Amino acid sequence: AKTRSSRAGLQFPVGRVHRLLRKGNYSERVGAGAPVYLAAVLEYLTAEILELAGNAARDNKKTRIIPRHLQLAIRNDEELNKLLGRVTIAQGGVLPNIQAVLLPK
Amino acid sequence: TRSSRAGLQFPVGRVHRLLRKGNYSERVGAGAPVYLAAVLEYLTAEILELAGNAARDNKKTRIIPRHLQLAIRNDEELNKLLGRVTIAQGGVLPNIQAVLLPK
Amino acid sequence: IKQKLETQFTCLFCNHDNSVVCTLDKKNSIGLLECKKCNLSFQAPINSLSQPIDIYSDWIDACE
Amino acid sequence: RDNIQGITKPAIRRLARRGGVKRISGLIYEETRGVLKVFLENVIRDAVTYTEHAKRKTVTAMDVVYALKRQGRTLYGFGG
Amino acid sequence: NIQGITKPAIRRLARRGGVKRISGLIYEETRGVLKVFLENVIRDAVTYTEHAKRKTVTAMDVVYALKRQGRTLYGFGG
Amino acid sequence: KESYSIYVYKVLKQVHPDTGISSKAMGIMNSFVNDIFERIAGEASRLAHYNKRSTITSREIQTAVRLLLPGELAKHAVSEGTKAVTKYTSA
Amino acid sequence: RSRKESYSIYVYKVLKQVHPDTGISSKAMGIMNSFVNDIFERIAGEASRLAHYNKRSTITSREIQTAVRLLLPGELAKHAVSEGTKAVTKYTSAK
Amino acid sequence: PHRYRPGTVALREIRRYQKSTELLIRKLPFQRLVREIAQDFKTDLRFQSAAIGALQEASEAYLVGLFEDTNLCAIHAKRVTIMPKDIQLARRIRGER
Amino acid sequence: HRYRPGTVALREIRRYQKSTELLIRKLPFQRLVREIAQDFKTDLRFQSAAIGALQEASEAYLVGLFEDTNLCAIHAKRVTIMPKDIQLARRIRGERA
DNA sequence: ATCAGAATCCCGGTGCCGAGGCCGCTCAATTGGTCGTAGACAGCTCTAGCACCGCTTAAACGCACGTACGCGCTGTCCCCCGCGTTTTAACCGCCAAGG
Ligand SMILES: [Zn+2]
Repeated sequence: AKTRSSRAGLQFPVGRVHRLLRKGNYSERVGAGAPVYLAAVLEYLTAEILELAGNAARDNKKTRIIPRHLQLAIRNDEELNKLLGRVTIAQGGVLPNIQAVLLPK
Repeated sequence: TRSSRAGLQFPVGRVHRLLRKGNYSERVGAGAPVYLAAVLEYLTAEILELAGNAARDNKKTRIIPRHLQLAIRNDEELNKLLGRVTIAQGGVLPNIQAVLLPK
Repeated sequence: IKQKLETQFTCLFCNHDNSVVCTLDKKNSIGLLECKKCNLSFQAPINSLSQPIDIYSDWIDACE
Repeated sequence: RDNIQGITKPAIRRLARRGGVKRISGLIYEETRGVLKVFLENVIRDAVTYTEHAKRKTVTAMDVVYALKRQGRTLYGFGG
Repeated sequence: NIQGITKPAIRRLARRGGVKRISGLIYEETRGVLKVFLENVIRDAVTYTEHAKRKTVTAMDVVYALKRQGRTLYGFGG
Repeated sequence: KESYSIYVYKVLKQVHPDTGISSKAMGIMNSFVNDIFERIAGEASRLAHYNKRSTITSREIQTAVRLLLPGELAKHAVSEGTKAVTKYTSA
Repeated sequence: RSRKESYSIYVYKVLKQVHPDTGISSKAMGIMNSFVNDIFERIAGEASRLAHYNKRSTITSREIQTAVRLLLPGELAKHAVSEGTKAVTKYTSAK
Repeated sequence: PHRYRPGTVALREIRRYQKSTELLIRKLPFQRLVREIAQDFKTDLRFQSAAIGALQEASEAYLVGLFEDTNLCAIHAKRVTIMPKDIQLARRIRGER
Repeated sequence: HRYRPGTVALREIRRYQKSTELLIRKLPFQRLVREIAQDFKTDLRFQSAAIGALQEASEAYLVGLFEDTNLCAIHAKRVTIMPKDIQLARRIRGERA
C-alpha cells in the first residue's frame, strides 16, 4: 500500500491532518502516531453519530438526512446531547415538549 | 530595557519570549509586546485602583482578597468581564432580598 | 477493628520490596493489598485465620 | 428607524408556540424586543469589529460565525 | 460516606447564599448534586494525572480541569 | 478548498448503505468535524504547554479524547484508535 | 534549584505608583499574577484566531488592539487602547 | 356555530410548529432592523445573505430557549400565564445580564 | 424566653456574608473526596493545597447555585426552598438533560 | 410607643509573624550584525450587493365579545426554628500480655 490511508485501512487523509497540525501553530514537532490516532477517533465519531442519523432519518421514510433528523438524533442521545450542550444546528428546532398540564383531559 | 525605553513598567522581552514559546504565531513583530504590556498595565491599574478604594472603605492597609472580590462585583464592565471567574477567599455581595425581610 | 500492617513482600509489578501494605477487614471478610510505590491495589476474601501471607499468596495465583 | 417596532405580535406568538408556550401575557412584547435588541447589539458589534480588522467593507457569514463562537453561543451550519 | 455532610453545613451554605427558610429533602438532593459535580471534576483531574505518569494529582491539574469545565478559579497559581 | 464529502459517503455506505443526504446536512457535518478537530487539537496543545513536552504523540491524543468525550464514547474511541495504531504498526 | 516565575515585583511597583500608602497580602499578589495569566491567555488565543481567520502569521500591534476591543467591554477597552497607543507613540517615536 | 371554548387552537398550532422545520420571523423587517443596529458603530456596511440567515437562525434559537425556561418557570409558578419577571429570572440564572 | 422565628437566621446571614472562611471543615470533606477519587484510580495521594482548591470551588459553586434557587423560590410566591426549585435552576443551567 | 435585655459594634492592647526591605548573585535582555520573504502595496476583473418597482396575496390590525385563569382573600393545619439536652467525631496515659 503506497498511501498511508490504505496503510491504515481507513477513510481519512492522514497527511492532511499532519499538515493541519504543522500549519496550525499547534506544537513545534508532530510525531507519526498522533495524526493516525486522531483521524481514527474522528472516523469513529462520524460512524457513531451517523448511526443515529440513519435511524432517525429512517423514522420518516425518507432516504435523505435533513438537519431536523440530526438535531433529533442528537437530543435523543445522552452523551451527544451533553456533548453538544452549547451547540445549535441550523434548521434545527427542538424536541416535542408537550407538558402534561396541556392536553385536554 | 525597552520598557524603560517605552517608559512603562512591564518587561517586554519576557513577554516576547512567552509569545515565542506559546506557539502563538510563526513570527513576532517589534512593538506588539509593548502594546500588550501597556494593556495589562492599565488593566491592573484600574483593578487595583478600585481595590485601593475598597481598602479605603474598610480602613485596611494590606489588601485582603475580599476587597478584590468586592471591587470586582461592584463595577459593571469588570463584573461582566469576570463573570465566569471566582476567587478563593472570595465571598459574595452582602445582599438581602427585602421581600424576605420581616414586617 | 481493621488491621493496617506493613509487610516485607515484593510487589509483583513494580518490584519494590518492603512496600506492600495489607489491610484486613474481618468484619466484612475483605482483605486489601496496597503498594506504597506504584500504587496498585488487589482485593481478596479473607477468613478469621488469615494473615498478610494468606492474601499475598492469593495475589501470586491471581496473576499466574 | 422604528424597525424595532417591526417586530409583530403574531411572530412572537409563533415563537411562543414552537417554544411551547401556551398562554401569553400582554406586557411581554416590548420586553422581548429589548432583549432581542441587546443580543443583536453585542453580536453585530463583535462581527463588525472582526470585519474592521479584515480591511474589507463587507461582512461575511464566516465573520458572524467566528464572532458567535467567541460568545460561546456557537452555531454550525454555514462553515467556520 | 456521602453522609459526612452535616445539616448545618448546608444551612451555612444557605446563609452565605443568604437563604432564609429550609425544607426537608433539600439535604439529600444537595449531597447528590455535589457528588455529581465532584465526580466530573475529579474524573478529569485524575485523567490529567494519568497523563502526568505520576502518583499525585497536582493542584495545577485541578486548576486546569476547572478551566476545562469553564470554571476558572484564581488564587492557587493557575 | 476541500470539504469531507466523499469521506462521509463512504462512512455512510459502511453504515446505512441505502441512505441519501442533503447538501446542508453535509455542511453541518463538516462544521461539526472541524469543531471537534479544533477542540481536540487545542486541548492537546494545552497538554503540551501544561506539560512542557515539545511535541505530541498518540498518548496525548488518547488522554485528550478522555478529557472531552464522556465514558462510553471515550472507551469505544480509545479502542478504535488503538486498533488503528495496531493495524498501521503491523504494516 | 529551578528558577520559577512571578509578576509580583512589576505590579507591585504599579501599586506603589497608584497608592504609595498601601500594603498587600501575598496570596492576593498571586491572584493578580493569575489574573495577568488569564487575560494574556484569552488575548493570545484571540490573536491565534486572528491569524487563522486572516491566513497570516505575523503579529503586529494592530492585532493586539483589535483583540482587546474584541474581548473587553467598550469604555474600559477604549481607555486601554488609548494608553497602549500613546505608549506605542512614545516608544517608537524614539528608538 | 362551532366557536369552540379554547384549548385545541394553541396546542394544535404547537403541534404544527413542532412538526415544522423553517423560520418564523419573515425576512425584510428583520433585515432592516439589523441594518439599523448596524448603522451605529461603523457606517455604510455591506452584507451577504447567508450571514443574515445565520443571524436569524441563532436569534430564533436564543428566543426559543428563553421561552422554554420561561415556560418551566411558569409551570413552577402554578400558572400558565407568563410574566415578564419570569424572563428576568431566566436571564438572571443564565448570567446574561 | 423564646424569640420569634426568622430573625436569627437573617442576623447570621449578615454575619456569614462577612468572613470568606471555608464552611465545611476539612477532615470529613477530605474523606468524601478520597472515597470519590478512589472510584477513578486506586492508591492516589492528594496535595493539600489541591484539597483546599476543591473545597473553595465546591463551596462557592454551591453558594451561587443556592442564590439562583432562592431567587426562583422568591419568584414562586413563597419563602421556603423546595427540591423542585433546585431542579428548575439546574434545568435552566443545563447540567442534567 | 416603651423598657429590659440580648446581640452586636467598637476601642485599647499585645503579640507575633509575615510583608517588605535588602543584598549578593547569573542568565536572559540586550546590542549589534547579517539574510530573506511576508506583506504593504499597485493594480485587474467580474460578482454581487444595492436600489427600485410592478404584481400577488397572504399576513397583520382592529374590534366584538365572552370568559376563565390570575389573583386577593380566607381558613386552616403542620411542620421547621430554635433553644434546650445529650452526644459523639477527634486524641492522650496507665494496664498486663510479650520478650
Ligand atoms: Zn506495586
